[PDB]
Amino acid sequence: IVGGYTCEENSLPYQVSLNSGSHFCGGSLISEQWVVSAAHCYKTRIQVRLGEHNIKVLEGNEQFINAAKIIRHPKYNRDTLDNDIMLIKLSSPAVINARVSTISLPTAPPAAGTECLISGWGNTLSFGADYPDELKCLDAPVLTQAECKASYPGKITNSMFCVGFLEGGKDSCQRDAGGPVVCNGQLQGVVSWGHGCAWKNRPGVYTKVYNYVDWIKDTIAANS
Amino acid sequence: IVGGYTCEENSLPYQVSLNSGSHFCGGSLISEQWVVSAAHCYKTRIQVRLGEHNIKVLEGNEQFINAAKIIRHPKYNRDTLDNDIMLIKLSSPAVINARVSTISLPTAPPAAGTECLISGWGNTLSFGADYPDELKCLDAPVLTQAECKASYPGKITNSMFCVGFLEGGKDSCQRDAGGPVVCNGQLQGVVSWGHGCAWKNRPGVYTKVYNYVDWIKDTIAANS
Amino acid sequence: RPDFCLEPPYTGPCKARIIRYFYNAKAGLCQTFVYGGCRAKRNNFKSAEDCMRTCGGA
Amino acid sequence: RPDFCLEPPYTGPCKARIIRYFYNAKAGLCQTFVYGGCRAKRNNFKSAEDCMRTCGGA
Repeated sequence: IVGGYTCEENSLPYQVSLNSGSHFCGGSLISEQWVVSAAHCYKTRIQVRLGEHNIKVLEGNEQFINAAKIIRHPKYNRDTLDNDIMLIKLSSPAVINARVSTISLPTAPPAAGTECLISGWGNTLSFGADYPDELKCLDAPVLTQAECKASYPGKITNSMFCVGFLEGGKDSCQRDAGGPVVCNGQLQGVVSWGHGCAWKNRPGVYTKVYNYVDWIKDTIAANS
Repeated sequence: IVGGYTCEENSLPYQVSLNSGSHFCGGSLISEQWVVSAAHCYKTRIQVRLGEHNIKVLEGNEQFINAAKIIRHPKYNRDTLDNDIMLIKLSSPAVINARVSTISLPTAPPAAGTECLISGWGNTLSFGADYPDELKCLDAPVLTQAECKASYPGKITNSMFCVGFLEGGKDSCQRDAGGPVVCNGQLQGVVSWGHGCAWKNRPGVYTKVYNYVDWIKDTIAANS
Repeated sequence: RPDFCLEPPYTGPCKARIIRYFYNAKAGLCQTFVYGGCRAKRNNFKSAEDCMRTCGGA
Repeated sequence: RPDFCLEPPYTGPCKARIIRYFYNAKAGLCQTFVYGGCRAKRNNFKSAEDCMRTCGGA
């Protein structure tokens, strides 16, 4: 996260991390046994971690749970990034408490102008590298589909929306992918891609969770 | 050209080929001294052949003229194919006659549904390979911007449009690149790219020549 | 020995007809293919010599 | 020896953090970089010996 702030410790309990020898992506806990992330965050073996604030310094309450099933969307396109969404089933159900908790699924698409909260352990530099230990947060508005398509001509698909600032300075970044975009108590988005991080007229692009609401149901049904 | 027909030997005097070791691209003669092609057809040395119908069997009409300037659009993107257009100035002006003659640049964009003529010595098989010696033609309508987008989500920029058939079976192919799409006597398109050749719901993508009328004038004037 | 040497030749989406060389592991040598003029993968060479230097043996 | 070995490393648009290897022509050897998870350029390898075996002295 570039141009953001350190999250409060006991405030994003749905925020998770994806791990293969190192933290590589984020995710969101949507039920005791399922995580939503980005398809481009696929690996054959994944360890989910829950209840983290500092990813280095454990305060006692973190959970480490191997992923059992890892399921990319079938119409995921690795080139265009259409349908960048993935579901992970935890090998054990998460223990739900103060510090691990699910985020509600959305009841309607993203609405332009709305303020969202994007979060993760992504790079905090637009240039060079500072991967932070503490979870970062950014408050940012949904942009209009027009602003989104002008910043990225031809590249915006039905499955994508832009959140952020066309002035730049503030954006999501590498290691943020797969992580949450929450507007008004619902997961509206999944960190996907962008041109650079915090560049002018190049806002982050995010997957619309709302599109996959029936696929998420049907996927959990089929596998549980 | 897949699913087309041999051109009349008399009828496309503006059709040129670009050659290095062999025939690799087409082009369109747009003034006595200048040819329009695709920027992905750029090579450091090119000889343009003019007045060809059968590229192996000389009828006596042919001219062989070297490119003395080879000028890609300064905003050509090698990965997205945005602004895929190029200008060549011949070393000597072409001798104009019934087999070597110019085509009009566009005075307007072409309306969806307009019938166009696409031509080239490109592959005539969708699978494997038949590279023809005789110049081939295809009658094909301009498709809507919505059809074009639906066919290629994430890939169609402002310099691109589709001409062809969503059912497949008729399209331009390898070795056709740089060649003309002519709609009522005006060069509206340059053969650019596609997903396969003549696949279902994957029509050819062409550069919108009308978008470069100014650049072509400027460049031709900057290069007297 | 690199895995990209085992990938199929990639013509790509562009419409040029450009002769390029690729390593065919079932042949044990480099063969010609048509490249479209954009988006080259790594099993794609300007000579057979270039090709063997990198992929030969694979 | 390939001329794509001369390109700077390319993180790309995606927002993963994935360690990959690129040939640094000026240093004369392979180094690590952060790959985002999509649209890899050619100077992108899954390990050092991998990278050095195709671009080693490029």
